[PDB]
Amino acid sequence: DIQTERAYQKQPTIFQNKKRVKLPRYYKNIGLGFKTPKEAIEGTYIDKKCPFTGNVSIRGRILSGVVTKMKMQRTIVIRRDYLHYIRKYNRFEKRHKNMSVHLSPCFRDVQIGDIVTVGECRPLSKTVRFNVLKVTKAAGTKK
Amino acid sequence: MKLNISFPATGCQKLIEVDDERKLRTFYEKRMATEVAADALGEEWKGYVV
Amino acid sequence: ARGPKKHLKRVAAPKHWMLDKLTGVFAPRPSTGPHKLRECLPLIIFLRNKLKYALTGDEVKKICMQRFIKIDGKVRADITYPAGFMDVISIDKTGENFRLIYDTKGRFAVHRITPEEAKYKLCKVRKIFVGTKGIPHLVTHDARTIRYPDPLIKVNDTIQIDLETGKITDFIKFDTGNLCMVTGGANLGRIGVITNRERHPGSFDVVHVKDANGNSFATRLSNIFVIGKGNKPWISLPRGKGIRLTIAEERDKRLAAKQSSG
Amino acid sequence: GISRDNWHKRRKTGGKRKPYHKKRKYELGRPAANTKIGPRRIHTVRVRGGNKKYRALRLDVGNFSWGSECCTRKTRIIDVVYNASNNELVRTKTLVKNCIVLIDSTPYRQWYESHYALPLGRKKGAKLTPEEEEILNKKRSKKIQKKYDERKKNAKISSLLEEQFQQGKLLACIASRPGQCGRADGYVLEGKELEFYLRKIKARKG
Amino acid sequence: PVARSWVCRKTYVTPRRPFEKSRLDQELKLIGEYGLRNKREVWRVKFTLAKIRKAARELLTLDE
RNA sequence: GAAACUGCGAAUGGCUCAUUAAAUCAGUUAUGGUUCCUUUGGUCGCUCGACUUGGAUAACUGUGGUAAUUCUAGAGCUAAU
RNA sequence: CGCACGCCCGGCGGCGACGACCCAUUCGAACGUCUGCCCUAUCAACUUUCGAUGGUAGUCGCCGUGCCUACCAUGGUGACCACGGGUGACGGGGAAUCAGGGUUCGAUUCCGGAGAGGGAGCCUGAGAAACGGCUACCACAUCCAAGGAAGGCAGCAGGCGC
Repeated sequence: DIQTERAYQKQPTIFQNKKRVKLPRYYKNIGLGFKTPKEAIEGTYIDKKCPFTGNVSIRGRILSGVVTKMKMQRTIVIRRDYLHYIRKYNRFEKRHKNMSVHLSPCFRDVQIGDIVTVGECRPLSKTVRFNVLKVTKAAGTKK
Repeated sequence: MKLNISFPATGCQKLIEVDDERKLRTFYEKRMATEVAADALGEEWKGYVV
Repeated sequence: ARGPKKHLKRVAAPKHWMLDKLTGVFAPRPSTGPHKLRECLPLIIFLRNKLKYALTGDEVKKICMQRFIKIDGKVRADITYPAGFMDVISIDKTGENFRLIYDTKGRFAVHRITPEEAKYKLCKVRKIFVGTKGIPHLVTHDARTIRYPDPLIKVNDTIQIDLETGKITDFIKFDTGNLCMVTGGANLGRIGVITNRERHPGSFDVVHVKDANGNSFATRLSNIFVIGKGNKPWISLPRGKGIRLTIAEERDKRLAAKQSSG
Repeated sequence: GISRDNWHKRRKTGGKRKPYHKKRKYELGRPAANTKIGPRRIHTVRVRGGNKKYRALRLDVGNFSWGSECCTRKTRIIDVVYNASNNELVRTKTLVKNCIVLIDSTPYRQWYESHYALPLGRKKGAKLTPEEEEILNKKRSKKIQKKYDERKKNAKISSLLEEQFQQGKLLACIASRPGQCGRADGYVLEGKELEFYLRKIKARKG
Repeated sequence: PVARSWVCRKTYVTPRRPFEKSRLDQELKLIGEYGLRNKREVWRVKFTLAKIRKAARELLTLDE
């Protein structure tokens, strides 16, 4: 279920060999009024790079795109849309900038089209520098 | 092949020029900082090692 | 750049020094010290340009190498030593004492003080800290580390230190309704009473300040210095008392004094 | 020499960067330590800021910790069994961080016996004939014996551990970078970690 | 890197049409009546006035 | 007070624009992801176990090399933050 | 290491200089975040099993990171112009011209970058991939008792060539 990779997966802060006679979990509220979600506290997954149950601090920018692709491992591509303003012609032009962002297995079901809020962290991989912090289900999507 | 020959405890030294082959024929195929007897060099150099 | 830089060109020199263009290529790059390069007043600048005691950098050298000038009760034989905000410059042979606090405009005024006032200074605490034995530690705006302080003093307060012992006498808490001089930004040298503090988690908190004449202005929390409890400053202020009247008022006052002279 | 830079390799889009400056120093990189098991050998590398950095090229000893009761002792590394990254690092048995080693169980046994006054390993019909082991296991006053009988209550060792003790060699995981600090410090494997790794060693072995 | 100004400025503007009879006649009557040395000394005073009028206009457009 | 050993500086300054097209650079923020001579201020009987130790080297003295250079080999004497 | 020389029965200490593991501070540096650049479709698809985008554990580095190892996953970018090509392209503050819009310039004294004939590699140091430092090769080139020795003006002057 977990421990698929060759090395033993554990939250390295919690010690799980206390002599006696459930496993505990390390987490944190990551500030800026983000509710440390229920799956963070009551999951049994392991993640270095989860902002709740891992070693990444959120600091700097808080941006938001729409989920575009979910085809890579614990990572997603969001699409950020904005209007760049040309000066000569007093009009705008529709631009975009899609970034690879780290999705924790905490947020169990996100659908491509969902609205995401992302917090800047340290560089996680070659192109990943942001973390998914809250998901807002796209217009309706009840049934 | 001139010889810069120095006596330490005295603290005196002299350049002594050589043009006899046989005298130098011993010194060849030695390495630096090896004591070698100068008994052969000349009759004033008798029982001397340099 | 392959290492630290040592020359500062005259055009790159901070504007509040009011250095003229056609004198040279360079300005005195301030030697490293308690205050920042940008926000200090080098001892050569204060002594030669402001007071006009010396004429050249060699004359300032000839003064400062006779141990005459004393910055914060210690002799400073470095002509480009950074003398910054609240710093107390006592010259004994002349019998004169200056505290470097800002003019109402964004520059350092040359404000003379009494022998008894030139014995202490106000230091803005920057970070509180615990050492290597649960020994509490302060760090002030002028790079002073004070250990075993008063257990109530916190990160944005002001402390009065003595320039012999270097120990904390009395302190002013950072509260609403406390006098603050603004020591950075557009409102540089404005004195006023703290009206509000507006918390922004992750960003720089902005603080609303009220001038005597009902002039309201905001500044980032970093560029504020609590210089008094209530309306009572624990130091002496320059003439003007940090109001920064408008350009139309400064004109009116100038040609009022002019026409009065006649 | 060995460059450690991002500008040498393709952009996010698969487009090539043309390098706008030659190799800088702070973009440094040195050969791998490749720490073997043998008599202590440590070379020193002078690094940025004039600080030091110790290259353990051979190591015998190591500061290992039995975590369940805070019993850490300097023991003697004997060999390596399994490495998660690469299996040539087993063949040319290199000491890297988070590799599984076997250590000498003797200082843990000596503490266990002297703490609990109970035998560990020491197979049924053990001739304890030097009998200063019997000194460590017997001969006390009244109230001291009450303290020792109080304590032997919670000395129930995991059978997985008790086998390794009796065999005379324990499994440990290296928790320190030995190629950078010159130390093979770690912790003794226990519980779910030990069952995971004992399966992995047996499975790979075949 | 030297201790010099390099802040110079022209104080006159040459007129667009070089041979307008009415403009030649206008400027000579100023030169003769006031004893100017050449046309430039008239174009100089035109330029100073043109600047003052521009600053007046640019302030007069601003709401009271 | 020459010389020489030691310490520091020589990474700044000056010159040119060949490279380089999200590169450089500009505004804006991050180091809670680092290193830092110098300065200023803290620390420096916090540790439970000789009223000053050691053998070399330079300048110096002398003996030399090859045509040649800011090349330097050999000997005897003596210092340290 | 240097000045002042002291205070009782052979007793008895102030100013400074220099040095130092660690801490903060000052000077920075370094790698990141968001948005922003000229012409080109006679450049429409590009990147990858010798790193292309991700996961785990290491290695290395001052540190975060495919930076690089090993084993896994099939990804990343593109008509909102990717990938490729061209520039008599170092970027910016700025400059010329102007009714209001704009067009063209910005090698050039201030800030930032890169280079020292072309590439590459390093010693020392807090800081250098330094060139008025060293070590090679490529091009050029000086002095030779012919064995060898020594080079680097896009520093200030100045010479040839153009």
